[PDB]
Amino acid sequence: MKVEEILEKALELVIPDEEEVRKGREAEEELRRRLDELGVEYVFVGSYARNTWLKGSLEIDVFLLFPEEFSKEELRERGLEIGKAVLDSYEIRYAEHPYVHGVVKGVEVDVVPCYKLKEPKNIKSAVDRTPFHHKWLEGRIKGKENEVRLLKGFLKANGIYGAEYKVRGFSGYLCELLIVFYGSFLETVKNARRWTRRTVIDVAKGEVRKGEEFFVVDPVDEKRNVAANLSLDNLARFVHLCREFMEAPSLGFFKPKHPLEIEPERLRKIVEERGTAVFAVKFRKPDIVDDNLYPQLERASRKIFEFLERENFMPLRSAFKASEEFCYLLFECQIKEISRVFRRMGPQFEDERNVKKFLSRNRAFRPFIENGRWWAFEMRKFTTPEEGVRSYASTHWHTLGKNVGESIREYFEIISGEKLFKEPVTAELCEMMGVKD
RNA sequence: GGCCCGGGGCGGUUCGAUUCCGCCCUGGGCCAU
Ligand SMILES: Nc1ccn([C@@H]2O[C@H](COP(=O)(O)OP(=O)(O)OP(=O)(O)O)[C@@H](O)[C@H]2O)c(=O)n1
Ligand SMILES: [Mg+2]
Repeated sequence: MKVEEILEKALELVIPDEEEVRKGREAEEELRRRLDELGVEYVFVGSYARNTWLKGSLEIDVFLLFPEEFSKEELRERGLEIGKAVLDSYEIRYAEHPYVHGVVKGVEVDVVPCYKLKEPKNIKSAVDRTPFHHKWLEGRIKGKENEVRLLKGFLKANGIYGAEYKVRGFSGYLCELLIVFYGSFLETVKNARRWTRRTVIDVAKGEVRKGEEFFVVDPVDEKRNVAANLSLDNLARFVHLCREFMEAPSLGFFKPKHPLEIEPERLRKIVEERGTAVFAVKFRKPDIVDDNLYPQLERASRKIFEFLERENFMPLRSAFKASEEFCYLLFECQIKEISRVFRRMGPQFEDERNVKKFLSRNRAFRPFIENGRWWAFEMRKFTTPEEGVRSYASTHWHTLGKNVGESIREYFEIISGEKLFKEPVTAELCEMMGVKD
């Protein structure tokens, strides 16, 4: 019931059990055998190699080290070739250079092509750094293996564990470095409560300092920011979880919260109680990977939100959801409808030249003077958020993401109310409005 | 692909645009393992 006791029970959630590790063992077993009966230089890395993987999150990563001279094409060609034979069920996967993911003796496995180097420099792509990481980190993270796990599980249970764009949280490598720096999961949590958006952590120098933005400098590359893809909001969300956990320890922070299934009528009653305008932009999901998709769903979500605010609808927040089939850009505005007339500022009264010009534009209402300057009554081309967004999406599709923008351009519709609550957006909507339960 | 910094063109809107909404070529960097 107290801090340490809680952590104890918590280990039984992050650390694996024999069966799973054994399975990981025999897995790594064949994988080498096959890899050897080909004879290709390979390095085992990642959480598996270092015994820092999360219970029920087994995944063996293997980096194929090629010479400096080789062609990146050789890297992927020769890389994929290898992945093929060595893997039970391969699958081409994409991101940096491409790579292959499959299964062996029952476990997930990654095979990534990268250039084997001497000295962190000569460094080409992010993968060429991985190998150094495992090196620097292997002689240090021992014995604390579980402090790392407790951390991941923590971040995980609370939705901020990934480093990819669909998370923008903490990479697994970031975690390890922290455990090395603070020495324990408890120590990190305690200290993170004082972290700021301007905190710099230099593990290589055992130092912490003030910088421009949150920065955890890489042991292996003083210039990289291990935590570079960690959104500020998530950073903050963590800092807070830490204060909270400390004030009241709980096993709960180590258990994923359940999706909270709410019935469409309760949602409808909430939206009505809010008297707000809640609607969604739906369009066929592009067929690109998540690291390409999400950043675009973000941009589009943002660009529309902005149109909404300069257009005076008063958006409150925005959200977005992606299913196998389509996408959804959610918005909730304070203005359901707005007047058609609005005022547009004009020149100062003494400026004759411009006054003339301003008054020559014939409009339906005849302008007036207020505090030494002219103003005119203009009419809006639309009066509801949905109305205006249909106009914007339809004519500004190109700026919502190379891919997202093109899907919308070929089709999109605006869903609202009775029909909206049916779409698979309930959870995102509840979340977006802070609905609680 | 997204993001940050810089050029060269244009369009729309506006009394007035380098200054808003956008589009084209283009230089630099960062992220995602
Ligand atoms: N944003 C990232 C992602 C990955 N890596 C490198 O890739 C390794 C992580 O690979 P991944 O399989 O994505 O995660 P793991 O570290 O193995 O941990 P977990 O599998 O539990 O996610 C890190 O150790 C690091 O060398 C990195 O440096 N930065
Ligand atoms: Mg892994």
